[PDB]
Amino acid sequence: RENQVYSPVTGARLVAGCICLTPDKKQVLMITSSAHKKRWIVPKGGVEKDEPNYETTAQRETWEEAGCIGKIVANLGTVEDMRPPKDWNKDIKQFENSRKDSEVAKHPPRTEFHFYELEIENLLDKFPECHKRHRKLYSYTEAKQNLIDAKRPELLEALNRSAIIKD
Ligand SMILES: O=C(N[C@@H]1[C@@H](OP(=O)(O)O)[C@H](OP(=O)(O)O)[C@H](OP(=O)(O)O)[C@H](OP(=O)(O)O)[C@H]1OP(=O)(O)O)C(F)(F)P(=O)(O)O
Repeated sequence: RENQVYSPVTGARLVAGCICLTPDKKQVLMITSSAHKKRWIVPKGGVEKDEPNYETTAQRETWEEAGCIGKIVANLGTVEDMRPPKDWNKDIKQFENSRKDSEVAKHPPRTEFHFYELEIENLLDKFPECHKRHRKLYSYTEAKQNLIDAKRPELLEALNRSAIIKD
């Protein structure tokens, strides 16, 4: 349902999510993608027209997707989905090359993400996507591998800005 919010500049879809950390900050909560059952990502979703701030969207999506309750302790700023469009696959032009580097052909981001760090206060056995997804705690190293395996570097950037212990 086209009830979603878009950047008036880049036309990118506005999304908010949470890097949910344990009190000791050794672990982060990850959910499984709905589409790709074996891919581990973090809670996030489209801002809706009613929502007065990114924090609202973020805490709602952390409930709906992960049955997680906690307090936002930090704004992790923005990261972007810079994945090229679908039609890119079989186009005549695909890359733009410099004398000292190579890059993908210029395009607007799919998604603009506003991330917060949440400290987990409770996890509930029942939530709206109870049976549609799985959820579990992971150390930094496992989370990092999960997000590379999911092909979501931008979610790893958001994770890297968090106070999660990397040691
Ligand atoms: O399908 C896409 N993105 C969808 C998200 O998939 P992932 O972010 O997991 O890759 C999905 O997230 P989950 O269902 O796995 O949780 C949810 O994105 P969102 O939760 O960040 O909004 C959904 O949105 P909805 O289906 O509307 O909930 C998004 O696709 P669209 O938002 O429909 O474009 C894509 F970007 F077009 P693609 O390149 O992955 O094909």
